[PDB]
Amino acid sequence: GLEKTVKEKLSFEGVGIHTGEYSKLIIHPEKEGTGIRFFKNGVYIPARHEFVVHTNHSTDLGFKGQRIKTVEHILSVLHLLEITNVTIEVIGNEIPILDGSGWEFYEAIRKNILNQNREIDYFVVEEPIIVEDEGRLIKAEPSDTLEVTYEGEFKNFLGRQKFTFVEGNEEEIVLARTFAFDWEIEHIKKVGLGKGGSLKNTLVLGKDKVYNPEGLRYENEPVRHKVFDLIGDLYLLGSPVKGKFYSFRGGHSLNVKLVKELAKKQK
Ligand SMILES: O=C(NO)C1(COc2ccc(C#Cc3ccc(CN4CCOCC4)cc3)cc2)CCOCC1
Ligand SMILES: [Cl-]
Ligand SMILES: [Zn+2]
Ligand SMILES: [Zn+2]
Repeated sequence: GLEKTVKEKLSFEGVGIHTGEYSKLIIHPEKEGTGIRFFKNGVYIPARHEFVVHTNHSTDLGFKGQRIKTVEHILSVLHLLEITNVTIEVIGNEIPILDGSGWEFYEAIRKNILNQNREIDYFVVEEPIIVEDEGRLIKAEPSDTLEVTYEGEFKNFLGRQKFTFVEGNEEEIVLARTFAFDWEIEHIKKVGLGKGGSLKNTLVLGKDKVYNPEGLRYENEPVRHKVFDLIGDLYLLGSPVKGKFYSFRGGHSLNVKLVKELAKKQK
């Protein structure tokens, strides 16, 4: 496909899930070859794995003393739409969580795409690889299309569930919301996270209960969301990705470990 930017500046705002602070984004058009980067307080932070500073409960980037939490949702949307050149100006410390999904970003960006004059140079997975950490595993292998499967093994009523994204099915994962288990909320608060989490932006589940009165958007909403997160973390390779991925219980730490191993192997 062609490299793409946005036709005009696009703004989003609201509370961040971890900081609980209100922040604002401005997405700016950029020329061919710029890449995806964030901008905060005069500093450009490329959306690349070298700038990862934290991976527990979100993927966060930093450079030169400026940090931005929770980049994975906006990056997943840009990856799915194949937007390749843009500056995400952040006024605040975190990307707004909005409803917990990528929907509002997706709908707004998709209607504002500007095709550019060069083709995309994809990051093409060249050979099979497996990364592992304490029972969690991710496998990547060659594919002409981006294909991503996540399999979860939940310790509640959901049990085992799997979901596969393929190209053309972006609408199947951009509405799946971030989620949390009630027995884990004390830990996330104790480590200074989840300050913006509420039933308005998170699907909260108990051992047997669904807290949200509106219920699940899909019976497998959590694994759809985990696929969505992994697609965002894969964009830290610095180019849209062609490969087939399978994650068993992966999280941001393992997603970034895979990205760094793929990047080292091919560059
Ligand atoms: O989406 C992701 N990363 O991209 C992941 C974000 O982690 C998180 C996402 C959300 C949270 C949270 C929260 C939270 C939500 C609601 C209340 C309010 N209470 C609910 C119980 O009743 C009383 C009122 C209180 C707290 C915590 C962590 C990390 C990877 O796993 C998927 C989720
Ligand atoms: Cl932690
Ligand atoms: Zn933790
Ligand atoms: Zn997420």
